[PDB]
Amino acid sequence: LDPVQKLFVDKIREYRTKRQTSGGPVDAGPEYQQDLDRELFKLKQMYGKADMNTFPNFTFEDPKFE
Amino acid sequence: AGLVDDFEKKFNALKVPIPEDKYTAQVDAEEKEDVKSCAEFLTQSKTRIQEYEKELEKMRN
Repeated sequence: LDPVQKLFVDKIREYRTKRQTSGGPVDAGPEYQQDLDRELFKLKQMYGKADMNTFPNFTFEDPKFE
Repeated sequence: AGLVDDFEKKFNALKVPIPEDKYTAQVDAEEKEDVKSCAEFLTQSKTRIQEYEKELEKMRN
């Protein structure tokens, strides 16, 4: 993604060492998981709430006439 | 994922009624009251109108 090869050897392989594992991507990291669960629900609260894996179909209405 | 796709077809597929009537006696609550408006009061009103016109003839003598 970026450069220097001895330092980046330490890091760029460590980009993908994380990705070079995917059940806990050499660490998902319990803290990451915990705060993730916090923000993911809290995000949900900060969102609109009508389930995000469901289609909001239509509604119908009838306007004032005298 | 597949949410957007599911939604895609389903949204592109999802359809809508069009909002009800209430009060459309007007089309009718017209024409009958319209017969009162026009014809019934009209004709009577012309019948009035004529007598004065005939009598303004008379008053022209």
